[PDB]
Amino acid sequence: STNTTDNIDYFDISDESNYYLISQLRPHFSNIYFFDEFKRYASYHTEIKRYEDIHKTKVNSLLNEASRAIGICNRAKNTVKGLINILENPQKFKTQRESYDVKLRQYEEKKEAFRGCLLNKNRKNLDQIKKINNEIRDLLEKLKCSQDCQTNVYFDMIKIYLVDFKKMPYENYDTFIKQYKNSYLSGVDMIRKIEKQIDNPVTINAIKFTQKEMGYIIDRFEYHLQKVKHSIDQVTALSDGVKPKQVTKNRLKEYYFNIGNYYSIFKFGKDSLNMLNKALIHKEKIVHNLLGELFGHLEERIS
Ligand SMILES: [K+]
Ligand SMILES: [K+]
Ligand SMILES: [K+]
Ligand SMILES: [K+]
Repeated sequence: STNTTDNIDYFDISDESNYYLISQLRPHFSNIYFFDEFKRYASYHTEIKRYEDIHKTKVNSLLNEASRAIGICNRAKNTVKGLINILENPQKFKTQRESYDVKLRQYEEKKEAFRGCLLNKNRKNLDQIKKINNEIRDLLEKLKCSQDCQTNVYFDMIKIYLVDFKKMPYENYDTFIKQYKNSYLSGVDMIRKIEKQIDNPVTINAIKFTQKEMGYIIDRFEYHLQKVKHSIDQVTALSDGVKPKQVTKNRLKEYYFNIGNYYSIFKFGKDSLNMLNKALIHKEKIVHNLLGELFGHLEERIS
C-alpha cells in the first residue's frame, strides 16, 4: 500500500567486539555458511569424518537456536514497524495525537530495544560459534599429514568458487548503489532548499525520516558490497597466485579457514544485498510520492 514500509528486515546489529554481524535473514550469522562449507571440505578427508556428526548436531542446533532467538524479538520488531509506519506517512500520523517529536523519540527508543534484543538473545549462540570453530581446528589435526599436506581440495574449491562468484551481478549492484546515492543526496539537498519556502511540517518531517532510514540502509548495502568484492578479489588472487602441491598441516588449516571465510562472507553478503536492494527501492518510492505531494500544493513555480 501507499507509503508504507511492509518489511524491516534491513536492520542488523553486531556485538560489542564487532566480531559477529547478526542478520535477520537466515542463517543469521555468516559463520553458519562457513560451517556448511567445511562439511564439503571434510568430505574429502577420511580422517575427519566426525564432522558429519558435529554439523548435524551442533551446527544445525546453532542455526535453529539463532532462528529461535531472532523469533523472540518479533514483538519488538512489530513495535518499531508500527512507529516507522506512522512517521513515514503523514495521513497516518494525522490519525493520532502525539507530536512528531514525541513519535520520533519513541521510534529511537524502540528501534534500539529491537536491535538490542537481536543481540542479547543471541549472546550464548555467539559463544557457540567460537567453540565450533575451535572444534574444527582440533578436528583438522587428525589429518595424517604433517609437513606434506596436499592442497588439491583447497584448489578444487577455489575453482568452484570462481564459477559461483560469476553468478553475482556485481557490476549491477555497484551501478545501482552509485545511481541511488546520487538520487538520495539530491533529495536531501532538495529538502534543504525547498523547506525554506514551503510550510508543510508533517510532510517535510516524513521525508526527512525516510531519508534518515535510507542513509542507514545505503550504509548497510555498501558494507556488504565491499565485503562481497573483497571475497571475489581475494579468491581470484589465490587462483592466480602460487600453486604449492603440498603445505604444512597448520598451513592447510589456515587455507581452509581463509577460503571458507571468503566464501561464507560472499554468500551472506549476497543474501543481504538482495534484501537491501529491495528495501532501498521501496523507500525511494515513498520519497517520490511525498516530494510529489509537496510540490503538488504549490500554486506557482518555485525558484
Ligand atoms: K529451536
Ligand atoms: K502541528
Ligand atoms: K563443537
Ligand atoms: K585454482
